[PDB]
Amino acid sequence: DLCAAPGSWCQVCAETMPKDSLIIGVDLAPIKPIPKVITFQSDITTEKCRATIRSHLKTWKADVVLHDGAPNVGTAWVQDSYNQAELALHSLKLATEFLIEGGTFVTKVFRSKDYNKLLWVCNQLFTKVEATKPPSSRNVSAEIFVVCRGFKAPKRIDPRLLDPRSIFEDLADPAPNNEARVYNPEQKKRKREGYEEGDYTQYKETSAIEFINTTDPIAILANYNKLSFEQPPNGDVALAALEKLPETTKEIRACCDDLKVLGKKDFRLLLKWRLRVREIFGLPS
Amino acid sequence: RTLLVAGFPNVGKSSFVRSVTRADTPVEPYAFTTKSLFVGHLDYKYLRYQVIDTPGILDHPLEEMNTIEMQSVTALAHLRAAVLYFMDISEQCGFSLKAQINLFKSIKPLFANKMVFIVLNKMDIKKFEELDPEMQQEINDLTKSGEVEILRASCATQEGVQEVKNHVCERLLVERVSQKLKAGTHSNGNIGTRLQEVMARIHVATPMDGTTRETFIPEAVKNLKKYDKNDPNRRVLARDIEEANGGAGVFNVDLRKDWILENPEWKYDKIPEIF
Amino acid sequence: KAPAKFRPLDYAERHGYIRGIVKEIIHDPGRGAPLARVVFRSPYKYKQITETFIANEGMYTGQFIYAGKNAALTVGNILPLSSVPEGTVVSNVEEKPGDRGALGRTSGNYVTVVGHNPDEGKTRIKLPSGAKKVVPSSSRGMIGIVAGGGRTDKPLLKASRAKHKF
Amino acid sequence: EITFDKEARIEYLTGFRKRKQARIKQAKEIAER
Amino acid sequence: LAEELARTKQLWETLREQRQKLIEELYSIITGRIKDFVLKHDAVRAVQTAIKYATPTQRRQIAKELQGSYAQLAESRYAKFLIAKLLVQNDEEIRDMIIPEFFGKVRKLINHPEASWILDDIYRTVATKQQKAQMLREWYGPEFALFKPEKGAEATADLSKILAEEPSKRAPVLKYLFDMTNTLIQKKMTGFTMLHDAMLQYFLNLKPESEELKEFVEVIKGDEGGDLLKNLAFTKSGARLVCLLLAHGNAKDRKQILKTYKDTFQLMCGDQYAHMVILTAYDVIDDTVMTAKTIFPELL
Amino acid sequence: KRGAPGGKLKMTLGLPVGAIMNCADNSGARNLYIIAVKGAGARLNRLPAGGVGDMVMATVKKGKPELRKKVHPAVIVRQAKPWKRFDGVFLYFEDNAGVIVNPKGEMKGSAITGPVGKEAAELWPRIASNAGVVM
Amino acid sequence: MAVRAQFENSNEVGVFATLTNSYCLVALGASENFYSVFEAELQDVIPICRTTIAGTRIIGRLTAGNRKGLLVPTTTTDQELQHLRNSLPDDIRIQRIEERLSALGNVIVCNDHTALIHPDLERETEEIIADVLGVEVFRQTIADHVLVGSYMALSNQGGLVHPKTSIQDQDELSSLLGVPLVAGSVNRGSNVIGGGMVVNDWLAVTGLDTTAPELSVIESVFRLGEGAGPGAINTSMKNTIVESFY
RNA sequence: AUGGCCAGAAAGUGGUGUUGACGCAAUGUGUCUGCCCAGUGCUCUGAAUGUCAAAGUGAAGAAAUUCAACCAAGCGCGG
Ligand SMILES: Nc1nc2c(ncn2[C@@H]2O[C@H](COP(=O)(O)OP(=O)(O)OP(=O)(O)O)[C@@H](O)[C@H]2O)c(=O)[nH]1
Repeated sequence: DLCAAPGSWCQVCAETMPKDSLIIGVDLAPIKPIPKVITFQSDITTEKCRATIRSHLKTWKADVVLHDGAPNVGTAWVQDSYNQAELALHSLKLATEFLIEGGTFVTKVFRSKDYNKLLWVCNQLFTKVEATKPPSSRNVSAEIFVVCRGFKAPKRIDPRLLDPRSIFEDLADPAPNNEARVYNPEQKKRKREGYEEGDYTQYKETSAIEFINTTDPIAILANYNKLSFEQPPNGDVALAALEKLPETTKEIRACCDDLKVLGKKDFRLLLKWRLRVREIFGLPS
Repeated sequence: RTLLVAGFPNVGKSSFVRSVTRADTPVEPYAFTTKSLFVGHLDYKYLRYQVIDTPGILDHPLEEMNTIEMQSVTALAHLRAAVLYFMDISEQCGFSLKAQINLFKSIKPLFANKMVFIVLNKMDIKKFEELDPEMQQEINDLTKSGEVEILRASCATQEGVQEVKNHVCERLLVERVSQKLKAGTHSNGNIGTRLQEVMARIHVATPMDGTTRETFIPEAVKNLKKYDKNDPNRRVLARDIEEANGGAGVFNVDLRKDWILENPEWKYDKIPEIF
Repeated sequence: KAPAKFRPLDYAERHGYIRGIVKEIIHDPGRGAPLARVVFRSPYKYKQITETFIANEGMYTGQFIYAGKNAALTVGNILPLSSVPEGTVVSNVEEKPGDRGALGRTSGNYVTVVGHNPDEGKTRIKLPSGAKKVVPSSSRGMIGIVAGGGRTDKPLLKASRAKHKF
Repeated sequence: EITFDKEARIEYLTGFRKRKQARIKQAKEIAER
Repeated sequence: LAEELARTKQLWETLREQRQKLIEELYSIITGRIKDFVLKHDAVRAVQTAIKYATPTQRRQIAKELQGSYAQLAESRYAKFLIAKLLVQNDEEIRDMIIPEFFGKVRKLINHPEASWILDDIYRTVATKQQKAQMLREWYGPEFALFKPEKGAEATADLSKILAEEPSKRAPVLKYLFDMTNTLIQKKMTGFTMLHDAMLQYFLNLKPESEELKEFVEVIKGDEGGDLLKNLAFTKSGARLVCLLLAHGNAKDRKQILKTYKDTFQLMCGDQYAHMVILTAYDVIDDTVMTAKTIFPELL
Repeated sequence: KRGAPGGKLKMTLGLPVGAIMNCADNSGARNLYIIAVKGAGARLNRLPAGGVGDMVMATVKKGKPELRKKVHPAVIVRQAKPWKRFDGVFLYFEDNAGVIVNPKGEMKGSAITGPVGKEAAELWPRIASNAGVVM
Repeated sequence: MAVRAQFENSNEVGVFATLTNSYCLVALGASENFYSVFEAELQDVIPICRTTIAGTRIIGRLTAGNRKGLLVPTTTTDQELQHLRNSLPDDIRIQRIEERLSALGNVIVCNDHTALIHPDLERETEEIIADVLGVEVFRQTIADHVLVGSYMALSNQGGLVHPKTSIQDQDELSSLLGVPLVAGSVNRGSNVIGGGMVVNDWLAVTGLDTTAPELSVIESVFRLGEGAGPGAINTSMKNTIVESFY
């Protein structure tokens, strides 16, 4: 029992295990002694607590690992949800150190956006998983109880699999709706997620030929600021040809200078001019 | 980085601390003027050092050392520093030269591995040469045991105070830097991280061609006179004009005073903006 | 059970001698050296000290052992390295006076002094691994062979030292 | 002998509607069967 | 790996007009995976033969291929056959590329049982006064190992002159020098010539008749005695070092020195240096009764 | 010393408690969640609100796992609600963004993405040092 | 010589000032302490101008230049531009540049002979910099920081860089620059060298929280306070830096 | 033990450690031994040719080249 602040779970065990069993409970706060229960004043996030729990387990393994804990709650519920998720993962890492093949591990997990990321850990580390939410838990509460059993017992476990950084790392950004940004640029689409890494200064330019040759013209229009006609350091003959064409009028050059102020008609005109130039240049279609 | 001053009463421990630091340690001619630990601070080679003045230790075993001198012993045992054992070649301290030797030998176990210096104070009264050869050997053979150095100083005329201070401070710095390098260098040969970062700060990059760059320093600064606030004939300065002409929030700055135009009368002109 | 630790530093042991009685010896898992359950007498209070030593080879239960500087130089007593003379086997010796024994606790090792240094008192002690060390004379040590035996199966040969050997 | 399966983690986390839709389409195909 | 090892084995069997036809042939086959070949003992027995029978261009290209991990070759238990054969043929560039990475890890390499003997023969055979010096400087303290020596003319490895320049380093350097020497003494590894050089500059710099001098002479005495005194007299610096030890030693020490000196009077007499220590021992010894009982009956 | 800036002029506050703003630094955080505003008054039912250059207390909702462990101070850098500067200019940005800053005023990151509001740059020299565009 | 001062109560001297070999720009605010510390060290050898840039007092991070030129962002007003021109002699060229990265002080570090710029700078801005400032322009990152103007202090004597700059990058920068470079801190461990110090060929002003070991390094690499201070004295005596920055 | 190993950016952070060279760790093994082949490349070593000295006396040395299946060694080894 990795967290028994009052000791209720230890008391429940002390009255239903088979005779001559072993139950050990650790907690940061002092616990009033319960008969047939071993009580620890040590913490859980310290490898000293690892050694002393080795000491009172002898060479024997462990069959069931219990975790029922929650940090201080009252700060926006975002800090509260994440800290509980990390505590669940650290309890899981402790269980992998002390549990026999086929053991059962049960954890209280607050339901949040990290709930699915922790469930994937027991999936790759155990054989059967399930969330229960017994009736005693308040219906208003977001708490849930996950039981993952059938522990595979590998020879060595990847530290990245137990590292909170690698499990709770946020997934990749989904592909932006370039069609919406081009075909409906007058919509608001409020941005609240952060900016990407590496595209600081929030500015990007390409050459006009790149817009001509690309397979995804919508992607370039919706993600770039300026389509440049500046002759490259070497000197592009296609830029010379595309600049001198009569299809590219003054209106075309105006739109290419400022892509972020364009509308529906302007974007369609750019796509039409791209198709006309591609026909001149002999591109497939 | 600490300098620890110990010795018999009335040898000049408090006078030495007052000389190098600004700690207000009483200096009086009686036996136990300093009844508690005093701390001073000095700067040497752009580093901060502590100087601790101790009450004083008599020639007794540790069992019946009273409360005052146990403050001396506790600092001697549990503080790693350079010990400055102040001796009295004369007998003005009220204790024999013999009793000072035995006291040093008795407390040497407390100096188990520290840097021990024996400084002979109050030598404006009677210096080393005016000693019988048997005593000179007894002082000398103390150095001829372990790593103890003997220095000579006088805290009344301030004759050997600075040289003793610099000598001890330099030796403390060398040993400490040696220890830091040793800790960074592990047994496997892998240089530690903190050592690696301090390597880059020592290193000075230099252009490979060995050519310098032209420096445009005017001739005027070469003949400038350093500004000093105690000089009656100093520069006027803008803050002094500010104080005489009001305060921080009352003085109004004339921003056109330093305008260099063609016709000086054109300053303080309302330049047209819109027509 | 309990770690094998010496008595705390005190005036009585460092200047006199104290009588103590052993009651039994207990084996504990994790090591082969048998612990010795001993009861001492407090010079200041009418209370018995419960401390555990390591049973050397040859001792029994029921000695009036002497703990101090001037104790009898017999097996079962402890003595500062200053008092014990040259060539004597010592076990469970102290690196410094106050660590309650650090060197030579496994089942059968011993340390023999090969020279005493009077002025600036230091005692030279040979380690079981064949190393040479110098320790303060004020340290204590258990006299005799620590129990456990089994010293006929120790292979002492090195690839490099053999090339070093003449 | 298990390691960090990066691609599997993305598949597990991103696909929840697709696995649900697969189950409903299978139950329907059972039912019509 | 199976076919690679198999085919090179046949080339190794042929080699252990036809000769150089193989060394290009084996090189092209072994081009790229040298680190694995120096790991395999059979391929280890292939390479030093190859370098011995290597054409002028081959030993350079393999050296650049071996550029990265010269130190790791020293720690490898099987690369001794190849690394010894790489050092014994004299060439000015190959001794200029072998030492720079050996530099700055002297303490670790000597502590390593197998590289310690490899670290000696490079020092004894081909090392020139510059790289010989700073390996000794690395022995004096960790400051010298990590830091490239300053613009001062004292770039040598003599304690007397470097400590004269900077007296404040007397205490730490001696402690480091004593600890490293004492650890190897307790390791019983005392057949290192560069160890004897460190011992000499240590004893020379001690003030006479000091307590630490008594500690050094006694700890030198304390051993089984059948090894350390014999090779230390065999070497150059130790032979003079032990001459001073007799001069500064006490009679009880001198009794122990000659008592350890036993049953090898034939061999050390034939050695060039160890008949200088008996040379000094003859005219500094006082106890003639033991002189006539030990050194003469085993001599005449 | 509470991190309430001094010398700040009155502007329209447009980020009340319980608002999400982007993160403009390279510290690993993407968005911040305002839960407290430094220097807020005490009036009934009024939600504390911040502005450009105002220290707030925020929690990282999405970003690097380390930054999600503790509540951080932050200085608002850009604001979508139009406000007026003393030169008579009503101006606004296209998003709400801030930077994680220690209680003294030192930025945790080393670079800022996007422009920095003039009020925030003038108030905090460290943000002014790590800014590329000031407008 | 190296001196310590604070603008109002902050040690970021580089934010509120700009020091060259021909002119000094000081922010305008409240008292006259910041102006007086600079004119106590520059007694009318070179002009000192009390200026504001774009209605701000952070002129240090908004302006860049050497003795031959000065550059200001596009948000600078005409009156603010006139104040600079009337204050400075005709041998210095002042140009207002229309660049997206308006914090010129953070994106340009320039001595008299060379300049380092933000990699994402415009090509037209690069051409103007080489013209007005009369230097050779290079695009570089200081310890993977694109704000070269804030993480490096430069003069014709030497240069400070970000404290965590690796050994190899110092060698490339020094050969590219032509002056010796050391990795150092300012204002008791701050990494923003440009924002926490200004320096020319004969004077540096840092914050009041700069430690004595740091001030010694600044003098040694910038050749100030007479003495010797070549930068080889930094390798000569090394116990303080190892003791203080370990 | 001012120690080794492991974690930790570091730590005056810890664990091992309630530990003291049998203890604590880390690398390799789970091909060993016996025999046979007109088996194998070499090192040491050995041979030959042509030279110039040789403490106011002792050793006879070195230079340059061609070389060596078996004819008392060794490093390796391969089937
Ligand atoms: N002549 C001479 N007298 C000294 C010198 N240094 C200290 N004294 C004398 O020492 C007396 C005071 O003793 P302290 O200097 O304070 O020595 P202490 O170790 O602190 O012992 P206390 O006397 O108890 O304070 C003064 O009256 C001085 O006369 C010195 O350098 N020369």
